[PDB]
Amino acid sequence: PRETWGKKIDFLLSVVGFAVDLANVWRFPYLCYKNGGGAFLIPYTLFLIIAGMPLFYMELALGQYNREGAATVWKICPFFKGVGYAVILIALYVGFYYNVIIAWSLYYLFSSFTLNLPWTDCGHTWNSPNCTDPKLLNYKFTPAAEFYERGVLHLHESSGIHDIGLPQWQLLLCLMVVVIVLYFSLWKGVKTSGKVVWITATLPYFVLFVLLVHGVTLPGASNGINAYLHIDFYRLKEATVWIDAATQIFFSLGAGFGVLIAFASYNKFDNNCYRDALLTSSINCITSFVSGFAIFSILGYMAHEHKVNIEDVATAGLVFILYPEAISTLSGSTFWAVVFFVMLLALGLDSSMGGMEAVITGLADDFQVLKRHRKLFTFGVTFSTFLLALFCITKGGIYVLTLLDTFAAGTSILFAVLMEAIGVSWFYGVDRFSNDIQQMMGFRPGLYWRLCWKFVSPAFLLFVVVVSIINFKPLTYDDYIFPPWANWVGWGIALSSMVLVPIYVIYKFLSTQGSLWERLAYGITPENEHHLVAQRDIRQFQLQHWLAI
Ligand SMILES: CNCC[C@@H](Oc1ccccc1C)c1ccccc1
Ligand SMILES: [Cl-]
Repeated sequence: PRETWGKKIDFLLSVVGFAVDLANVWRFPYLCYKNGGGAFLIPYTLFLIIAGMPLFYMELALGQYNREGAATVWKICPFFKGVGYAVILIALYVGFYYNVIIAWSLYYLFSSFTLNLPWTDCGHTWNSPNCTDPKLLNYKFTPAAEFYERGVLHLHESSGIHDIGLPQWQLLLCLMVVVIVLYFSLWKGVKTSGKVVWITATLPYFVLFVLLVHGVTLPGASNGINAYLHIDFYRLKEATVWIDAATQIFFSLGAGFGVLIAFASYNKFDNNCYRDALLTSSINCITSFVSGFAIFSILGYMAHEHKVNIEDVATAGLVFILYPEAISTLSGSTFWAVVFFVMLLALGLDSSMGGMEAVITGLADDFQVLKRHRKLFTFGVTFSTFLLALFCITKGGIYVLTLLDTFAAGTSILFAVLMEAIGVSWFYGVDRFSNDIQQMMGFRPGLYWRLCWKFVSPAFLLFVVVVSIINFKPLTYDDYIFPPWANWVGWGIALSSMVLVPIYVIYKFLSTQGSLWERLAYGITPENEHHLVAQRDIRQFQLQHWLAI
């Protein structure tokens, strides 16, 4: 039997916590400003209701209806079972560096427990004479940038991706602690991992409100707020704004990676999935908008304090460089540093728990031995993640982290989600999915949702896929250029998950017995309906099914 959530509130908190993560607080705030201002909101909202909510709701419906993980849920059409393996591997890839992004915040929180913060000004061992303090004197030479790039990452010792050095004894301890906490928050199941979400998905909102209350009443935050909401429709007539909105919507709503299906597998049949999807999606967008409102309030204050136009202060390490230098100037710097970094720790842990849960359930459902000895399989997966993340904490840790960030979660998963949409709308049948959703609650999906899932979501996602490959810029870090074998390895990593779909397609084709027609029918019909193959009642071969909306 499935563990099953103990409360709809716990399930909603888990899903909303997985949705809102560091991206929602670090990307959208300045993505709304990279454009002309305001012209990004319209595409953001439009793409939300057109593809981000429909695809999110479709993913949630599959898990609840079929009660399976990320790979086993493709029993409805085994040809695409490779999609589950691809998404599982991509989740395992992303975790490697997401844990390090959490470890940095842990280190910052530990370093924040002093009356005098270590990033106030120069004079420490890790600060070069070339430093320049704005208060001590009338652009990586600022005290905060120097702290981040020498006292945390120790980049000065590194020289490139080919020269990574050895792991740092401090980040080693930090990553060990965070990984141990993650393992102890998942070693039992949803009975335990659902309890810790009550705090990890609620602390960020309390911290955000506390920070907004102060930020609104600041000497120069009004300028930042008006700049954040500067209405301007001239930029809407471009293509970069639409591409940015599409990619941001896809990569926050969370649809795909294989964590929404995992969570929805633990729900009951009489749960209102159509309402839960709308709740989660609306909360995500509202949190992003308020997060931008809060984020630019402090950038405006810093701009006013420095007496420089906001374009100058406008800017992975943005939250590790901008704010640490901003909080120091405020009253109660020690009071606010701890809170701000605890918020980042909550965001990161809350996302990582969901990712690891998705991988764990996806593999356990496939393998009953692991489903039984989960207490050992979780340790195995966590230790593999720790060993592979050991590389992303060396002296040149940021280089490898950037490579993984731009190659793992990219076209590799963008194609997987397109495969899931295709295999759900065309092969399985949008009418069949609507019938299943009706069997779940009682009211069929609206014609608008039906028209979305079949034509709009696949076209949208294919558009993003084709855009994110032709416009692939060469891999660079600020000013350092990567060697050719670095890009070769990045492409290999990205393609390792892409190749998993066709390889399994051919594997199933060869394994299945019979003639070509029999093999094709068996590979598309669900296991329970396989008996119809002998009777020759395959709906995929009828034009009516293909032309059914
Ligand atoms: C909600 N934002 C997405 C969360 C997060 O999902 C994770 C994180 C770690 C391991 C596994 C997964 C699926 C993610 C982060 C950055 C790029 C893509 C996904
Ligand atoms: Cl977003």
